[PDB]
Amino acid sequence: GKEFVVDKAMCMCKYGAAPGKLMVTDNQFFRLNGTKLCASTMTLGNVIPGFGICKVNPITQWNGQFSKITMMGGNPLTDKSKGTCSCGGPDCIEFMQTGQIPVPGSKQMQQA
Amino acid sequence: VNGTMKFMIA
Amino acid sequence: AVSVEIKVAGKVCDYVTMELFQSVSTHHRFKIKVNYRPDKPSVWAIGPDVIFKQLGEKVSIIMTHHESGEKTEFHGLISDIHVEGGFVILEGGSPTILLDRDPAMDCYVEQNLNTIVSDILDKSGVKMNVTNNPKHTDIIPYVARYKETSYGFLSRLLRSYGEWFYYNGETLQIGNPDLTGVSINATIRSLNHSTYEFDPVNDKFYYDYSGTPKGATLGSRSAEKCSEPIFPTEAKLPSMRPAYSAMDLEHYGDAGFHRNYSQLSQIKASSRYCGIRLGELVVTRVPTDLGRYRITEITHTVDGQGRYSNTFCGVPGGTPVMPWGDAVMPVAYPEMARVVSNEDPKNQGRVKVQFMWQEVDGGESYWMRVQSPDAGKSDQVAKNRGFVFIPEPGDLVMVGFEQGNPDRPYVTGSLFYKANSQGAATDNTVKSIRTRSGHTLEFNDDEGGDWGITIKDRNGCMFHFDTKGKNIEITAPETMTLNAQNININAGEQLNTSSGKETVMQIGTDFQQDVGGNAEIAIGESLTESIAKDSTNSIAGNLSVTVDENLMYDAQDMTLTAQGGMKLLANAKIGLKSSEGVDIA
Amino acid sequence: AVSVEIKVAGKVCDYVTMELFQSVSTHHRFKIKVNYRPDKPSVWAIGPDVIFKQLGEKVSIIMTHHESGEKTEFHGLISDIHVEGQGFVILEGGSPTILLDRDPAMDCYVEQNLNTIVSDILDKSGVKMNVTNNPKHTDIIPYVARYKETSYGFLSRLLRSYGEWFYYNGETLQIGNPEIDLTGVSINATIRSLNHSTYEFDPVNDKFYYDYSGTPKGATLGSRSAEKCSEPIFPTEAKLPSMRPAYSAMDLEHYGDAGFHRNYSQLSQIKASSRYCGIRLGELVVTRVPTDLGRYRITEITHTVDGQGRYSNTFCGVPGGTPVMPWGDAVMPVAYPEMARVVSNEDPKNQGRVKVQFMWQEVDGGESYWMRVQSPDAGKSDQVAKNRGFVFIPEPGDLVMVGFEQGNPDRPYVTGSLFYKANSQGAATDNTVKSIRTRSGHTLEFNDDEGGDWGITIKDRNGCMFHFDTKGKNIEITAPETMTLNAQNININAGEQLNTSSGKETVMQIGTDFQQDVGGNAEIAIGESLTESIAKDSTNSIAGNLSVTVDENLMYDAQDMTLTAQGGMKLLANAKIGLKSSEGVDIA
Amino acid sequence: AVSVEIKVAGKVCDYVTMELFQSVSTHHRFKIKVNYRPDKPSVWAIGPDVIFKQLGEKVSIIMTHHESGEKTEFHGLISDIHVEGGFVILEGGSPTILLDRDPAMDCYVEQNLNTIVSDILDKSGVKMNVTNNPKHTDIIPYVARYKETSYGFLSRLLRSYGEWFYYNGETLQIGNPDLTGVSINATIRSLNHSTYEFDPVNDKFYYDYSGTPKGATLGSRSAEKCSEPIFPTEAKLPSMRPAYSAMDLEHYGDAGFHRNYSQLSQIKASSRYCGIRLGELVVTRVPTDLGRYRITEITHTVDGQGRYSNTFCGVPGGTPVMPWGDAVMPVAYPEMARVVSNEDPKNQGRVKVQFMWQEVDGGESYWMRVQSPDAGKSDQVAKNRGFVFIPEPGDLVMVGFEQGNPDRPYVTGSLFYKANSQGAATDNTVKSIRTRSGHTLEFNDDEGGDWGITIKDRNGCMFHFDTKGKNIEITAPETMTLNAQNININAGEQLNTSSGKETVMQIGTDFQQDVGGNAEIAIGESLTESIAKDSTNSIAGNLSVTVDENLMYDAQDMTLTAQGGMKLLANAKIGLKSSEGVDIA
Ligand SMILES: [Zn+2]
Repeated sequence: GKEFVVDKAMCMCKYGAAPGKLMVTDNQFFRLNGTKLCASTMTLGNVIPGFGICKVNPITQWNGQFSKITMMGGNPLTDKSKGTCSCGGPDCIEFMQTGQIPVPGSKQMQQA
Repeated sequence: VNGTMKFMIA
Repeated sequence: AVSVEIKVAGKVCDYVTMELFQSVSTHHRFKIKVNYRPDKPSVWAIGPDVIFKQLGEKVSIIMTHHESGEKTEFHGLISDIHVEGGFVILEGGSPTILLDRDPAMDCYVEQNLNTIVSDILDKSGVKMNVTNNPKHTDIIPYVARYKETSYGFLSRLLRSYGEWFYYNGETLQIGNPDLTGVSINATIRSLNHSTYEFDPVNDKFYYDYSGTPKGATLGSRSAEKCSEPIFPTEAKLPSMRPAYSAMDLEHYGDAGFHRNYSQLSQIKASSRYCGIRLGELVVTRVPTDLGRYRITEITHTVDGQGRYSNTFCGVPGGTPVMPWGDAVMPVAYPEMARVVSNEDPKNQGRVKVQFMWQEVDGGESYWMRVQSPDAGKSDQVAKNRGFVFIPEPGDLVMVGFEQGNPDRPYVTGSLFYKANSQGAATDNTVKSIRTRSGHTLEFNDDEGGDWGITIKDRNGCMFHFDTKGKNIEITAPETMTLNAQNININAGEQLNTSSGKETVMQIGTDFQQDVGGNAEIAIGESLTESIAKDSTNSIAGNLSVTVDENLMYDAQDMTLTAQGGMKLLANAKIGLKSSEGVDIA
Repeated sequence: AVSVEIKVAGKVCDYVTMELFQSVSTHHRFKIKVNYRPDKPSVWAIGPDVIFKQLGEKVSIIMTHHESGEKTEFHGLISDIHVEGQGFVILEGGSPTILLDRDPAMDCYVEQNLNTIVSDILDKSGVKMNVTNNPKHTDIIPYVARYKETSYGFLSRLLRSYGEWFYYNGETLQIGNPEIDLTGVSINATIRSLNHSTYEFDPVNDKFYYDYSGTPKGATLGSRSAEKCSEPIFPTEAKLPSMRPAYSAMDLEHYGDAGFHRNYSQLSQIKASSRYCGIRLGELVVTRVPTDLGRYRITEITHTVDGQGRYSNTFCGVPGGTPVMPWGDAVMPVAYPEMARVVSNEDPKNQGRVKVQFMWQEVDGGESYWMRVQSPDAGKSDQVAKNRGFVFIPEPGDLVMVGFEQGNPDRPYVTGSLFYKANSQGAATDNTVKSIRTRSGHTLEFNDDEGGDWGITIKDRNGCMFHFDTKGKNIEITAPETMTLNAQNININAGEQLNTSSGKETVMQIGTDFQQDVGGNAEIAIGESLTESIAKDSTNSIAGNLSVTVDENLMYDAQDMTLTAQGGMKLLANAKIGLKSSEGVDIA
Repeated sequence: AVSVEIKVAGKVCDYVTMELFQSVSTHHRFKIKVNYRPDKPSVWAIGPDVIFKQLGEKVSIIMTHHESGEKTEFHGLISDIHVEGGFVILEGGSPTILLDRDPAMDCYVEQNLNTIVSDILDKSGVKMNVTNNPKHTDIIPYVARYKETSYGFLSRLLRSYGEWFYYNGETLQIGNPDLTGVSINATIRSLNHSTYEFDPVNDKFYYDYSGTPKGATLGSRSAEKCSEPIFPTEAKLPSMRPAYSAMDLEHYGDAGFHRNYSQLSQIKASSRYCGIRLGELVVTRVPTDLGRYRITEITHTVDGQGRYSNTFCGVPGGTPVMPWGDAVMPVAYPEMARVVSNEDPKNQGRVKVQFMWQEVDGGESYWMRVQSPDAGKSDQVAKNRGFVFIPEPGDLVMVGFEQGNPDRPYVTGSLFYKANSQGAATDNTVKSIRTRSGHTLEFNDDEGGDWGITIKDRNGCMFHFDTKGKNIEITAPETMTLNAQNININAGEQLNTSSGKETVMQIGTDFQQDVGGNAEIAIGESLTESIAKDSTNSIAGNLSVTVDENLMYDAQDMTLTAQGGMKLLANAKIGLKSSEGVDIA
């Protein structure tokens, strides 16, 4: 694991053919990368257009999180964490961009 | 301005 | 027509010749040549020693004038006996002769003339009638009898105060009660004289110019008028005796003036009449009036043939004071004495001493001034300016005498005898001033030893200039306080502060501590610091704070700005607990 | 042979007997017996008075030799008159110096010579005399004192002590060298010691004058025989001080040669008589027995005429050529300590001397010369060239005791000072106070009252004080203004609590390290801001806890910030916890 | 029956008149009238000058008694010669006469009577036989010859010690070896006399009362009995001679008593006998006895007719001491001298001086005490209490004499002459006490200048009291130390501390610092602080710390509490390393 998943992180289901965005509501306290709420293991349920339509026949677990941080009973999510779905299968929801956009400042405009 | 940065794992 | 009867111890004396001399200023003296008839046992049969037993025996001499019936009476005592080969010669004189054979030391403190005279006459074993009525009844602070007989001391003392002091032929009077030849004499004498006396006890200057005459005859006035233009300049002299008041010096100068004036014109006369007696007034007439004269001395002579003659001298009648005569002022020289007190009732720094002659039997003197190396007053001080170290009782002092007068003693200085001194130091090293408590101002000149200065007391406080080491030491057994408006403690090299228990800096307003080098503080217990305002700290190097136990910081707003990286390291959890949010950007 | 005529007040006197004694070192004295003829009124008819009005009247005695024509004339005054008896008068008197010998007084002369002193003495008297005032010693004498002496006595002592001839020549009183048969001749010679010397120490010039016996000037043959006989008798030198102060080597040389010549004149002398009135006083006579017996200067002579009118003459002679006249009628006074008052101390020679005014100068004013002040310690050393010991020169107005070196009134000095009435508050109760005080109020005091203000005190008038409190064993140093301690090293050692208190501010300047070692707690209370600056690393080590409580905001600035906790870290805030960075936050 | 023969220089003298006075108490004096026969050349042919060569020549007078054969011989010298017109008169006497013509100064230190007498006799060219056997063989600490001839000094000194001192006719003896008219005399004298003497070297009061008679003639006993009741009061006198032991004053008092008692009764007789000579006893029988009567004076008389007459006086035989007579006591007055030593072997602060007379030829005095303004002792001091400033060798001192005795000198003070001193400062503003090492205690009263007090030494230590500026300055070129139990530095204004090197503060227990306002601290190097217990800080304002270099904070537990917001800002990464994780709450 390298990064931490925050609000409005891009994610897809293994069945739904639409790259939906994560929604964080269990956390109103821990923000990072500005004012973006951190995604934890308590981000369960309808926490996501939920990938458009379901395609299982043509969220309860968040394994892969960081275990060295405890944010009020839950652990923060990581770019390699995978989520399940009650209507789908285990580890169906993944991440590509974890909602962290680095805006460059005056220091970052000198190193170019 | 400093902007915003990334909280990651070293 | 004069018959003279001589009785020795009440027995009629058979005299071949007689001489008698009476005076108001010196001793009466008689010389009787006692006859020894051939039929009676000779002087060698009796033996001079047996005849000598007549020493001190009373002698009565009665000279009576047959025609007039007047008598002159003399009562004396035999003082010398000469057995010559044979006959006997008795030289007795007046009883005051036996009072003039015992020089001694004595002193009379706060006595009048009556008491001194009575004491002198009581201490002696010569019994004679005395009319002790001296005119000066005021008490005298100090009178010294210095190597003087009883009579000599009494004579000089009573004639210093102008009192009459003479034997009248039957009584020692103290105080005012047809001629054959004649000789009146006049002299040129100076009446332009004055007396001075300084009284330091009263801080006064007494000046007495020459008085005015009382007993003046025609010759006295003529001599005075003749001698008036010869002495235009006044002669100032000090009083022989001390004077304690202006009236005292007035009396002294009056007596001196009258004694001087009475010698301007005097009389000598001869007679054969026993009515002219010592101290009487006679009218001298040419056998036409030469004046009234008081008989000052008279001689009574009987030759072998039995013829009585008379020779006398007289001073102008009305003269208040009799001649100086036997009186003579003594000369005193420095003595040694012991201070017996210094509680001067007049508060003038005077001391009371006891001389060596009044040591076995005790006794003291009057208060005397103490000489000082520095003494006086100024505008700012006005009293006790100088060197005031009053002698303490038991000190051995040297007593000098102002002028030559034994009655004017003063302390010249103090002496270091066997008991007083312990000796000088190595090569006379230590020069000290010490008081009776133990306060010591000492200079030590031994450059190889304890060279330097010291001010100390016996309880421990000390101020020492160590000249060999160039150091200064100030030691207080209990407390040393330094009070000033501004105090500067400037150390060329080192300033060391040491406290056994506490160092308490009570700074009034502001504290400035500028350290040019390192600041090393080692605190042996807890440190507690309180600031009532901001607390700024600028560190140009590294700030390290290593705490062996828990570290606690409380504030309202905390900001940690790192110009480089910030690191939060822990062996346990790191707690980020807030209320409105935690943003880890 | 000789006719003697006596005139009293210009009128020729009818005398029966006359005696006249003249001397170069003693008053001339005449005694005249006046005859009163029976036809004229007697002395009793005229009276003691009227006769006594001749006192002070001039007497002229003229003695004339008929064979030779030489005249001896004498002018004098009458001092005594005796009227005794058919009854006659005795006129006694002599040279006018007799009436100069009757006024004992105290006086002084400062920086005057013999001429002025003699003129002043004779001007203060009412006797009239022709005066030849030509003393040889013309130098100024620093100080001369007349001590209970008459005018003649003082002048005689002063002039003869200087070797000056001082005598009545029969007409005028002469001061200084005038530059001018027998029946009962008698030559005498005596054994006298010529092996003598005089000394004198002058402290004003710091010189020890010494004079040995001089050389004879007037010596006869008998004088030389006597000197030869006396030479072996006295082989040791007799040293004596100077009766008169000497202020130079020449002064002592003159004094010594005057004394030597007096001795040598007494070595051998002549005692002659005659009936010749031409033998005068102070003249030279060549004496022959009927041959030469030596030339002799007449020192005294007694001209006399008895009842029958037979004039006689008798005289004494010293070896002619003796430069100094005999010492007679002169007695040096003896002086004893007198109280006086200091009038000045501005000594021109700068030797610590003072000028005082004696008690006999109190009324009419005056002052002495400069006299030394005796000190308990005085001297010099290698390190202290001048003024070693006790240097407290008296102030004007100080009452002093003036002693006299030897017995000489001309050698006064201040023995000490006196606390009489106007300058002494006395001793405190049971003494207990020993103080040295100057005129500005500088006090060095010892208080021995062990029940009161026991201790020592060095203080000034303004308020500087340095006090030893012996009863309390305390030391106090007080300066109303600044007090400064200067040393290479300062050591302030306190065996108990040390207290420092500044009213305004404590400023501590350290040029090097600052070591503070506290064996107990430290309690710093600052009533305002604290500002601290370090030019290098700041290191703090705490063995217990660190608790910093800030009421307002806290700010920390650094380059790198490491906060490492061996246990746990807890960052608690009420508003927010922001970890903004310009490079990101890493959890590692 | 007596023949007299006179030889002048061994040649028989033809005389007409002879006179010869002899005494045990004064000079012998003769007066010989020499006859010049008409045939021989007269005195004027020889001349006075050739008759004067006989001065100092020896004269022998031998008077022999034809019957008894007893002869008396006298040897003397010629002192005076009178050639009178013509005959010659030889007025000479004993050789002692030539010892009385040279007054001078001298001093004898720690010598006995024998050595002093021998020295005096060896300094004179007059030679005669001597018997120098004084009874007092003890050394005398100091004897002074003061304006005295050799014989005068010797007579005073030897009679003052009760020694016989007289010419016996042929030898100067020092130490105890029919009638025509008689006159035995008795007088009344006082035997109730005592002498006192205080010796400060040994601290002893010697007191002697009147003694007991040895030679008492019956007449002397009669006079004494008649005299006892007359003088009941004891008369005390000091000793005119210093006494250094109790036995010394016993001898002095006994000599005085015997001199007094021998005068109670005396004899004077005449004869024509040569056996009666001087200093011998003669039993006096009236032409039954009268006494022993040792001869005191004797006169030999020869008239022109050749008759020899004799007159003599006698004191009671058995009297130990001889009459005082010639002996005279000199009176001394203050002198100037120079201190030569202050090394008293008795350790009493005495000094040895050299008087002005012993300057060219050298010499020194004995030890004399130095008078002090303050001298004594107390309970807490007991030695050297007061002003102890012993003079240094070379000082000029005024030396006084206790009583008038030249043998009792004491240093009255020291003098500032030309060499010793600079003068007083302008307006006499400087009053100083200085020692030989350079120590100084100075008061400067010049209020327009350096007004104030100064205690200083020559090395640099100073304790100045600036009175004009009201300042106190303590300066030491080296370390200065302040020791006390409690030290208080109280400044009413700014208090300044300085040090050129490190300042060290050593506090034994808790240290307190209270500052009323700002506390500004500036350290020019590293600051190191160590605390052994907890450190507590309370800031009522803002706490700001700026570190130029890296900040390090190490602790066990770090708790940062903020009542507002906590901000951690960095320009680089913010590390969050933790071994147990990170908690956000
Ligand atoms: Zn799905």
